[PDB]
Amino acid sequence: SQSNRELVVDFLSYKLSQKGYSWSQFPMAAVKQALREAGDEFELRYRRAFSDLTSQLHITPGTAYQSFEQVVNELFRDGVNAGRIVAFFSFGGALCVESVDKEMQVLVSRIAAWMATYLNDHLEPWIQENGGWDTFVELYG
Repeated sequence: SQSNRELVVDFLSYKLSQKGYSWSQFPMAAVKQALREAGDEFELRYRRAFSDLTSQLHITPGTAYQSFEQVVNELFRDGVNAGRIVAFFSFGGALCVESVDKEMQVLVSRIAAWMATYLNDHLEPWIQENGGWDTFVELYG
């Protein structure tokens, strides 16, 4: 999905800018504003910044896609719901932040790619069964 690359690239750019980082390294406005709002609400509750999910991953130019997939999957031990998808987006935002902090900016576009693959593969199917991106709009702000 090109519609997905876009969403991923919005949320991360949004998060990177919000927290003072560069978005250079790179979807009705409705879904986009909804994801940004969702992510913000989520992070006020859980300000851990996925501290040990990132420990298990600890991303490097070496890291393979299958590794990110193994670790993101944990968000979904109990399957998909809207909150867990927001967490997915929020977890990538955190991976990007760390990456810039670790002087690994080269990785941020790579993470965006993985997020798209993952969204297309594992999450789109739940999404279409549960109203599509519209219910994120319905649900979030």
